[PDB]
Amino acid sequence: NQIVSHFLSHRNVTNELAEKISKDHYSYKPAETSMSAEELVKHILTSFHLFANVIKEGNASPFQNKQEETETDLNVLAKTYTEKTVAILEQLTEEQLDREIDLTKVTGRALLQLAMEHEIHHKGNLFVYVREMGHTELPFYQQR
Amino acid sequence: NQIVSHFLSHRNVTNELAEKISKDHYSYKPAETSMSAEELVKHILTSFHLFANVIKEGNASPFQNTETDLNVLAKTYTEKTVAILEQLTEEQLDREIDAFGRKVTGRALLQLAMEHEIHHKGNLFVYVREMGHTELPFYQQRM
Ligand SMILES: [Cl-]
Repeated sequence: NQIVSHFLSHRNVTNELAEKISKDHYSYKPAETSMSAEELVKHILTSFHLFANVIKEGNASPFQNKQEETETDLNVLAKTYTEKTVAILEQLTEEQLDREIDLTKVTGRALLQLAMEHEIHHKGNLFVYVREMGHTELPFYQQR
Repeated sequence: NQIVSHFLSHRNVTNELAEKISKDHYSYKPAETSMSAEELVKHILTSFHLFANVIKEGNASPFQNTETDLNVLAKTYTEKTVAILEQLTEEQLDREIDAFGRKVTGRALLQLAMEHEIHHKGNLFVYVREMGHTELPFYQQRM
């Protein structure tokens, strides 16, 4: 499964970086107009999961799903959302990837690439956050 | 040409961010073990071009191969990369490039080059924001 594998290649690094964020650094912002460390991390987690459900349904209906996540521990959020996203990705068929999703139009495949680049972008942000928090021994940005 | 289009979609933003770096902030480092502002941008520019040449040649030979203004470097390297990517045929993309002990298709090397750009641009957004610039582009143009 190259979709799941390629996702985890990047998401495993995101999760490892999230672990290096102490609870005092949840609020940490590089600049005044920046997302806080935890806003950044949660956005990475929820955004990919939204996209994964849009490809799964083929609809824009998962935007209507207001999912009130009660958990605040970033590491638990990271683990839970990774498991939920993998479970969706594992089942995605070539039909679901090939078909057009009509959004207020994009193929499942093209939205997946968009989801992957969004992850990669924000993990790119996250590396500088974590480096500024005192950590100097950081993973390579992608696992093999 | 979706290869060139998709490249410029991100590279145009990288260049736009590099324009916001004054010559006083060339040496700027967010942390002690970070690349400077100019080291980050130069690396983005040279790394994509290197990969582009590897796909172009089908060899690891491009590994065997003066300007300091970051805006001129960005313009020059973008033009050189585009010219290489414009010429890439489906044959070059499909073929296995053989040094490394493994092997990779030109297509796979291109994605890897694209993700390296997106990653480092991800870094560069935080650098530039920290340097006082708050009105920043969306991370990709919709081309
Ligand atoms: Cl420092």
